[PDB]
Amino acid sequence: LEELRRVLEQLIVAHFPMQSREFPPGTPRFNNYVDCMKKFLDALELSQSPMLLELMTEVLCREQQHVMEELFQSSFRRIARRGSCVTQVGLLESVYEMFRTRQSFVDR
Amino acid sequence: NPAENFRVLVKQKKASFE
Repeated sequence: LEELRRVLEQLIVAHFPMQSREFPPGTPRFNNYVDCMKKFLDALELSQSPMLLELMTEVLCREQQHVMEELFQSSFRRIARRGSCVTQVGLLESVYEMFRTRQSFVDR
Repeated sequence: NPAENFRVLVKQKKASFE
């Protein structure tokens, strides 16, 4: 069950090294980037799986509003409405534990 | 990914490329 996040890391590393705007907006690279970030956001929104939540959070929590964080917060809303309370608490504990800039993780 | 960018950059215009 750990192979999932292994390959997640091994793939997403080859996409967003530093920013999302390092590849110019409105360009094929940027366009595919917005496509894939939407794909993860929705698939996870349905899934409500933690590890994906963190991964997309820290990659989001590098540059302020570079990966369309309105979708990010909306995904939080549609997740926190769904799911069992214990599942939500598990996600919250995981994203709390990932806390240990470094600040911006929880902040956003 | 921009690793390849500068790798091809420094030998596509043959400059030290600070």
